[PDB]
Amino acid sequence: YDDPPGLREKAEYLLREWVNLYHSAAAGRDSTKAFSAFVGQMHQQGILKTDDLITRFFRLCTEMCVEISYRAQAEQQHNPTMIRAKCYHNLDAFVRLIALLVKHSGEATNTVTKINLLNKVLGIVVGVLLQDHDVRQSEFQQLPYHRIFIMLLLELNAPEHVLETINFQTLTAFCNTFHILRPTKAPGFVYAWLELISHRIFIARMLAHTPQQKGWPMYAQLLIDLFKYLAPFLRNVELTKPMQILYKGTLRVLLVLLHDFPEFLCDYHYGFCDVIPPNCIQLRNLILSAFPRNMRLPDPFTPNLKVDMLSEINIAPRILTNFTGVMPPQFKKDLDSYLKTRSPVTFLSDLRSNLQVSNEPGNRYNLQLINALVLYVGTQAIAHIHNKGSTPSMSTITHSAHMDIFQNLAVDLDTEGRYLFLNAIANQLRYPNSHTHYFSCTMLYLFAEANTEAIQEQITRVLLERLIVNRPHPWGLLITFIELIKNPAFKFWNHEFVHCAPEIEKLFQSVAQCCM
Amino acid sequence: FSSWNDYLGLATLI
Repeated sequence: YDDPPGLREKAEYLLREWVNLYHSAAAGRDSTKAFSAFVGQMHQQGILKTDDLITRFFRLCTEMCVEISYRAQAEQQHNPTMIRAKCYHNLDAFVRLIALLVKHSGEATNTVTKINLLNKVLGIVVGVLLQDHDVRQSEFQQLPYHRIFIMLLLELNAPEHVLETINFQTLTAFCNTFHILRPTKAPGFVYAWLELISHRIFIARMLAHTPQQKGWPMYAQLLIDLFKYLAPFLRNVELTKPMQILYKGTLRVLLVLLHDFPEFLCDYHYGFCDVIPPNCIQLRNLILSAFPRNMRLPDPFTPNLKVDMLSEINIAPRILTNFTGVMPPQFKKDLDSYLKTRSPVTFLSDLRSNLQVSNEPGNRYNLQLINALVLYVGTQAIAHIHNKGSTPSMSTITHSAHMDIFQNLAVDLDTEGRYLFLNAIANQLRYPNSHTHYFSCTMLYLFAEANTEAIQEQITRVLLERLIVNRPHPWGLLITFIELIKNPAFKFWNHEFVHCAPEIEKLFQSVAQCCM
Repeated sequence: FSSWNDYLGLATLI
């Protein structure tokens, strides 16, 4: 190798001595004298002399811990949670060593060298992990690295002054490490990775502990990594059973975030919906049903509910995603041009020309571009109406460039395109806000102004499929559906697709059981 | 179903 001779023996001796100390000494003066003596001895053995020697020290320690894990598993299999307790014996010892070396690195006020040491060690561990993954392949075990990472995270999130002065930077280091170990880059570690990013304490420290919400974008990045990895598997229905574990983990963390951090799921709903395939009704529903806890949703079954007279209706939701960038510059320019001047009309056929990418069934369109187009046209419409001195309604969103785009997409797109379009609209049907209201009115208008029953039945089936899911449900979705069914102006029950079919009746019964 | 009230008059448990 490239290691200096005799270093392995030094590292072995030191690691074993430290394990012994760790499992012999109690908290108090004993732990401090033990760590001080051990550090002194580290200086004596000339391991802290150069950065390289430190690197090789941590690397050798990691490798030895891992090999102890493997050997322990083997010895277990040969001789019929205790083995777990051995692996974790050595691993927890080493972790304690790392945390202590980070905590007491340099001065008490000098946080720089502490964080640098933390990122150094984490990097080394990452290297060992990736190497082990590339070599062992199928025999690779996630457990030791998982243990190291989570126990180090827990140790460094202790209620101590020095540790609290560097907490956010610690969390930053761990976020970077988790991002580098993303399942698209380290597939053999995806389960442990999911366990690490969906750990309750990590989530707590990321989404609550830090002010200014600087932790929200990072965790959002982690979740987006997860969804990006899961998308092609979740999209194929034949992989439902083998993906049960990861799906249930994702469902779990989404449930956690829903019940305890709904604001976060609100602020980043668009990116998540953008990455998660449209067939995953449940997860997406968890993401869309989220609403700020300082808001009280009125009962959708309230006798004659005045939606337009709600206070939060005129307020716009916060979107922390740059959906505009998905649009090409020239297309965006032509879009703004037509929105400003309502000319020329050819721009609409050109719209279908711009949204479609392939002729292959299922992969004909650019989903992100459709979502972005819908949301952008919607927001521009809301702003336009607001600038005219009025609020969006059934008679204020009509006969304009925006609605021209909407109706044209509603007729000129094929069934697939229409589905993606209607879904792109439905993704904004959430808690009382300007987007929810505008897109509700847009959906209902598209239903009413329709010249054929195709798009009507399609809308109905979209709402239906989005409603058949465990409680809760997005407010605007249920509101839109209820308004469509109850308001005699839309004459819903006089149509043919609902008159004959007992299938859509079954769907209606399911919706009645889930939402009513 | 034939209307809104007709839909609300459904008997699911039976």
